Amino acid sequence: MVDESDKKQQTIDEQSQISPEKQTPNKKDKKKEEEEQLSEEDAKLKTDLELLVERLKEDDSSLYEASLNALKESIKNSTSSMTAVPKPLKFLRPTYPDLCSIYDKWTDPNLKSSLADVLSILAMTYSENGKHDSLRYRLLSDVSDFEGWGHEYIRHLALEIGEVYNDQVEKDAEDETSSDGSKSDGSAATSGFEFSKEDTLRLCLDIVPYFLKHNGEEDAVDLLLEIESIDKLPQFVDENTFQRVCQYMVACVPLLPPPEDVAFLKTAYSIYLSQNELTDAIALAVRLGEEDMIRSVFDATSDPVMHKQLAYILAAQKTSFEYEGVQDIIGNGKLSEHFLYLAKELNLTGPKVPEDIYKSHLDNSKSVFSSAGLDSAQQNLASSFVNGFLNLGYCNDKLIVDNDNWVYKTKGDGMTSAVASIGSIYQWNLDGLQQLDKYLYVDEPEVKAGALLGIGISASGVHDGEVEPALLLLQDYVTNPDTKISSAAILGLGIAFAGSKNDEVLGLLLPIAASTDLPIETAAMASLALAHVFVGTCNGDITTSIMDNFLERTAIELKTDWVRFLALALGILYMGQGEQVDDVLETISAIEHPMTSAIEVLVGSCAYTGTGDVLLIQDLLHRLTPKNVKGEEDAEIKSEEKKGKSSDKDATTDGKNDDEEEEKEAGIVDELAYAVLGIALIALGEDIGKEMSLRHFGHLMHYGNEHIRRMVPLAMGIVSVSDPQMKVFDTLTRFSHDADLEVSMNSIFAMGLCGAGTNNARLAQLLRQLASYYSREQDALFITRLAQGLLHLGKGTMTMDVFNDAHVLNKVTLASILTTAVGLVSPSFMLKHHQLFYMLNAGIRPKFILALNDEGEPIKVNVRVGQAVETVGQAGRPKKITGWITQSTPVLLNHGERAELETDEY
Amino acid sequence: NVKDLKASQRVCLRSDSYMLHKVLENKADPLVSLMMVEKVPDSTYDMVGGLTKQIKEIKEVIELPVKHPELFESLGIAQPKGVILYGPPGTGKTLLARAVAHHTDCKFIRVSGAELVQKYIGEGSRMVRELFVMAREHAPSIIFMDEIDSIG
Amino acid sequence: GSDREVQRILIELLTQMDGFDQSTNVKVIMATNRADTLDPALLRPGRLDRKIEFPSLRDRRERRLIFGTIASKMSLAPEADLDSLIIRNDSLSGAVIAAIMQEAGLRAVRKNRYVILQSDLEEAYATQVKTDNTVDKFDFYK
Amino acid sequence: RCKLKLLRMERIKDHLLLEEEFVSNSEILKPFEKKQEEEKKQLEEIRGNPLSIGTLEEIIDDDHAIVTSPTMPDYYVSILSFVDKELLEPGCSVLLHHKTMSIVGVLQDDADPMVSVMKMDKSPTESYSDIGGLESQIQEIKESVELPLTHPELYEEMGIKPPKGVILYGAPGTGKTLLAKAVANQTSATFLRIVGSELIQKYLGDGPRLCRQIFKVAGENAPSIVFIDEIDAIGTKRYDSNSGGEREIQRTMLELLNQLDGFDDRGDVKVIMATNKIETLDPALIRPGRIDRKILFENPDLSTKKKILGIHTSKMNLSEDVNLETLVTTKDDLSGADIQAMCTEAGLLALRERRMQVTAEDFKQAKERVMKNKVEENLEGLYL
Ligand SMILES: Nc1ncnc2c1ncn2[C@@H]1O[C@H](COP(=O)(O)OP(=O)(O)OP(=O)(O)O)[C@@H](O)[C@H]1O
Ligand SMILES: Nc1ncnc2c1ncn2[C@@H]1O[C@H](COP(=O)(O)OP(=O)(O)O)[C@@H](O)[C@H]1O
Ligand SMILES: [Mg+2]
Ligand SMILES: [Mg+2]
Repeated sequence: MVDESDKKQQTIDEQSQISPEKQTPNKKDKKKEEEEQLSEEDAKLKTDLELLVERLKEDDSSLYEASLNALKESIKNSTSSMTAVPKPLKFLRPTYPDLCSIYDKWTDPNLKSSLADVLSILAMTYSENGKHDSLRYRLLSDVSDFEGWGHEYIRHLALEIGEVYNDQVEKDAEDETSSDGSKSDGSAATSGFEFSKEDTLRLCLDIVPYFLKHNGEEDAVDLLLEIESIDKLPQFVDENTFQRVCQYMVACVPLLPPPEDVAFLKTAYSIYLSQNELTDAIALAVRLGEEDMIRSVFDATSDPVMHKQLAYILAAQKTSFEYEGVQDIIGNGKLSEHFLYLAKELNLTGPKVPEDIYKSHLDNSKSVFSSAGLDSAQQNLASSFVNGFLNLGYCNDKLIVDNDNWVYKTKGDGMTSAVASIGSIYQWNLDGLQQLDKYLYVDEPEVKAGALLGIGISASGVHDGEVEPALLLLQDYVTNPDTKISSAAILGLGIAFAGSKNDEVLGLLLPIAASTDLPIETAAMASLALAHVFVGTCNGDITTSIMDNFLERTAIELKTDWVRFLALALGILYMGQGEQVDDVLETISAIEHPMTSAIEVLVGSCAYTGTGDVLLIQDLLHRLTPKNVKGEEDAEIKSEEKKGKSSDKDATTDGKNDDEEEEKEAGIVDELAYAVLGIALIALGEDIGKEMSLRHFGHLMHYGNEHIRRMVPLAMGIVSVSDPQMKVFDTLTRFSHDADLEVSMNSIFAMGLCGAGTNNARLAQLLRQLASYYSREQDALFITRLAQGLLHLGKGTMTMDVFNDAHVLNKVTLASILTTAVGLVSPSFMLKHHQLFYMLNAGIRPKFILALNDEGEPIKVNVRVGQAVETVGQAGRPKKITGWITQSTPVLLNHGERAELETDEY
Repeated sequence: NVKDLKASQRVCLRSDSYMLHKVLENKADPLVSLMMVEKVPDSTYDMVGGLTKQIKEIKEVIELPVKHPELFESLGIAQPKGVILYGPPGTGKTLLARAVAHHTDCKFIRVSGAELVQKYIGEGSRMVRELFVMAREHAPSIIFMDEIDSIG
Repeated sequence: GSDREVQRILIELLTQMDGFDQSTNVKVIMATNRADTLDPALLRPGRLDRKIEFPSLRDRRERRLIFGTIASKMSLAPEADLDSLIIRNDSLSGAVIAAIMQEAGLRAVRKNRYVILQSDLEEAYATQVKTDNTVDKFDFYK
Repeated sequence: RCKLKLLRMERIKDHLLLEEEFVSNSEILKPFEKKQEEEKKQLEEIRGNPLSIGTLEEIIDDDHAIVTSPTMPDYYVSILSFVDKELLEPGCSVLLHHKTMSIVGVLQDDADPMVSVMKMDKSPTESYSDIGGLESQIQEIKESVELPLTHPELYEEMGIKPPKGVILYGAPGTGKTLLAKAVANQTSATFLRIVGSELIQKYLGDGPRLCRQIFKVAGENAPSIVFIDEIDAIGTKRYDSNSGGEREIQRTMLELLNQLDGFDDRGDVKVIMATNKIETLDPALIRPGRIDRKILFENPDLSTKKKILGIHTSKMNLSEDVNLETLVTTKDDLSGADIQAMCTEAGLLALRERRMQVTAEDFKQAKERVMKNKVEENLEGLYL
């Protein structure tokens, strides 16, 4: 410690701990003496530096602070910061950390404030040489790590940081902002940013992500594209690069409103396309939703090879993943152009082969039938629906369908829903259509109408590739001047195709769904089908839907129910977008009826999703308003008002649901509590609002894919025996369906308890009966994610009919909708050129440890399992590939995605 | 109201229904009950001086992660758990544990095998957690479990 | 419930002892038969500093005095001697020396005599003698 | 690092929940609705002013009960009986009326400080694969502990009863302690943890009541996993020999047999026992069907230690100097707690310096301190 003159190196380390005589007197006196001594100081600069390096290992603040205290003065006292500019500019190298020792390594608010400014200025000027960039570099990649630089070096980077952020907020902007007095433009600091970026990229990741977003421009991300794509293999592995790219997008979502967010995802797509994994390219291009990029990744495998090679099998798989099927239609027609075998390739791109593997899985699963049956009442109507509710997904129950007796013993609308549940027995299958034709060509038109709903459900398995399309059959029934037939026909068309876009389907629904001049309450089905068809792409928010909403208000305002169904359809049509939804929000609001305000608040949910942190408070101020106005005054109408109250509650939960999927993967945790307290607000406020909200609770859980499926629906159930409107129970089971007889062993009993136990009318009893069978399928036949799976961040297209039914009071008519249960996830099985219908092995991981990514990524440890497992849901979602050890290489990665597997054997 | 009220705070009652009148101007603390009844002071290092080497060894491992656990987190080190003081009795083994508690600003809780300190549980096989928990309430603390290892 | 009554009294003692300090009083005198009824805090200095032992062993000059004080009170005969009591046992308590002399004053009345004879005085020693094999005239460890 | 944005996002979800919660409580919790007002009114009309805590000894099925109050006198109390005649049971705390003592109501729950030791508030900051290594004898503890809670569906395909019980045994320091605490973070079901030196007491009669209790609480919450750490401690720890001894130890074991399986048919109590004195246990304890798959742990082998040592040095500062492979060479079938004490003592060398770099020198030096422990309670030098 104490001085021990310069007689050995050990004592020079101690000499500068008390007071250097090599930097304090000498340099100071020299500089304020002759101006030809700059040739002496340049050598004595080197002497100064060594002492920093040696004392850039000593923890204590005092013997770095005090030793260099009078040097901090010399910056302005003797060196003057600039005189003969290069020499005094180059003598800031040792003095710059001196400024930091009082800025950072001591707190005196007066000296910290003033020297923030000074550090920023002298850093800006001294990075023109790039020797300030070199000064940062030796602390970035330290000499021998110690406390000091672990706090000081953050301050260097923060000067540039703050500045770029300040350029958006202020109206003074870079050197006219005096919080830094440095410019972010030029070729003096802009070259300092780039030079810093290369250095901090090599070993770490520090200011690199942070520069991009503070500019706000996709130009910034493209500057990094160049540097990284060289660094992709040699300076660090591909994998590390992939983690860099996705970490930028997923992290900054609440910092990227819709117009910013898409612009950032384009560059990400380009970095992948530069890199080897075309498997990464497809996932991100679907996220953008641009048809062009889908074709581009497909072309990347197709164009190079003049043969079928792994490349064409892989292209077909990449498009197969989307059960929306927007990809499927696109890739089928590229293949005809290229011309190889048609028979295997088009099917494989389409959802046909997914029919095939469901059969392989069914054979293992088995079939179970446990339905009740008693004649003559709502208890008979319930029983016949129940049999299909137990046979959801492709199951074998041929014989039960063949007995047409019970079909006829249902009456009125009951017949329609009876044939509709028959369709779900062969959901996603080429059969069914044979038994259905019987009803379609015989007795009352009601069974003919229910047949069309069942056609849609069965046609989910094949509609892309243009083999057995539902349109071909279903067009005639729309022409037919009967309302039951036409409304049922177009509802099945939307299920059948999916979010797939086809000209004949999409354009069929444009004439009608602008023909809302006709007063018809079952013409809602027109917009509901249209919404499901349209979503899957970055929406243009087509104008036929916008206009037909206005026309319907004009014709009728004494039928609030029809316009309530239709309102939901508008908001879901727009979902899959947030840019264009800002536009239509303002439009709806131009025309103002209190009936119109219902449409506005639902549409606000879609508009702001991507942050939805402004959205949630919006749907709470709205709650305040009715009561607010009444006090202010003091110091036919029926339908419009009833609509007003109901929409507001639906919207609030609706907002929560879109947000938690698009941004978070773990805030799903927080989202439950809002609903408990939110329903509690209403419980102790409007009784009318309570009716909607009970149902909404069940679908909040289902949409977000909450993690605890055991405790929550059941805990709610006991309360909901007392509360009116038993459709709450149906929505709870949508969530619990998860994997069957994992959650659902509790479910049947619990829903059976309130149904058998209580009697409060025979209208209520039906809904309770149905709920139990919906939940269970034999041996966990399938799982439902509302998410696309490919992206858990994606929102569904076929699962939106589950989402749809909570804003409306329960009726037999809504009971017809519920026979549909699509949203399905495929069971992943490894594939080959000859088509293997089983898996080999997989790894699954319940708990990650990574918080540098929202979900982390499964490390190479997982619990190993064998063949023949459906995709595992929450509490099992991270899924790793086990195929490496058998001398096979996966071509199609896995994370918990819906995607099928394919492998290549050496 | 109940938010002005809390566990282990003495109130005033108007005793014909026991209707709460005021909070009391007192509050009991149970950790002081044990510390007092044992009755041990705290110290500085000028009441231990002479084994000054030992003061360095204990300052390193105990005091520095109280004042700055930040350094240990960067280091990635699981902080010291059990620290043995041992030697001939009366060599200031005890007074050094006192001296640190004043400087670390911990409650010096001398445990000695006694149960007179307790009158509400009365054994240490049902007061290990509760002992730890009181030092949690009144944190930080220095739990001087003196095991002589000749008792009985 | 019964033990928590015992303890609540002892706590008050300890606490009143703290208050008692730096006063011109003598802090409490107390005795105990044994040394295994103490609590660690009761024995601790600041409540109890001093530990005045009483040994039974005492030395040759002190057994003399203690026989000698109990002979000051009572009558003896010139035949009786207190110097024949040193040679016998060398670990007695002060109560047993007050005991033998009282026991010899009953044997004296069986003779019907008011002066203690040395016949009386040795017989009384022989009863309640509490013999040792560590004391003089009983040894081969020499 | 670079997780700032997601933590702000989580925080942002927290701001929104705190906000809407607070305002909802404040003034728009509107108790101007009659189903709130009228229910509390006539509920307070029979409900006290002083509520006279009592203790219910037993019930009679004529709408009466006998309470014994802790103040003293018993009473033969009535029951207002809007409180559900059959919902209250011996051991309840009941609210008596300040006038004629009637059961105004019933308190749902009450607790002991002796079950505070049992129950836990913790949420470990370690999750599994901070047990990285020994990764196939840990499929015997997440296929019979974790999995039937996660999927009973798999055990329904085969049918018959699902797994029950494990005993962990092996050398000390080979991870037994952290194994139990790592499945409890995954499963998220009531994790009870009780030390075996508290099951040994210096008072008799209360020994058995403690042991009987653990599983009665455990069954009472439908899922629970009971970690009995150190059931090797029941024959080596004992106080006095006139209220401890053979007798104390025999009884407690006897109790545990009834509890562990016996005839209780209590709730789910998956059991985890750590031990390395497995031959001081009964043959009706280590009997099958209370132990189903039992796990043996021995010291890792050379390539297993490489897995262990890389887990431990990821938390530390590194250099290119550091070489893990030669630290492995020196050790030969030692515990992973020894490896773990080298990395902990390596930063103690860095603490000693007050230099925040960790280097190959720091790991090798603490290696010698670790080997000083093994062979210097030894005094042979070379095997005599
Ligand atoms: N196989 C392993 N894989 C990863 N970490 C390990 C392994 N073995 C030991 N460790 C580390 O060593 C630690 C010390 O272990 P712990 O104290 O839990 O060991 P133990 O075997 O339970 O000791 P005891 O023998 O005293 O019962 C653990 O906390 C753990 O992080
Ligand atoms: N280093 C010291 N400085 C001053 N006093 C000391 C020192 N070491 C021991 N003592 C004295 O010795 C006594 C014994 O101290 P304590 O710490 O209670 O001993 P033990 O090691 O037996 O627990 C006290 O009276 C105390 O003042
Ligand atoms: Mg001591
Ligand atoms: Mg242990």
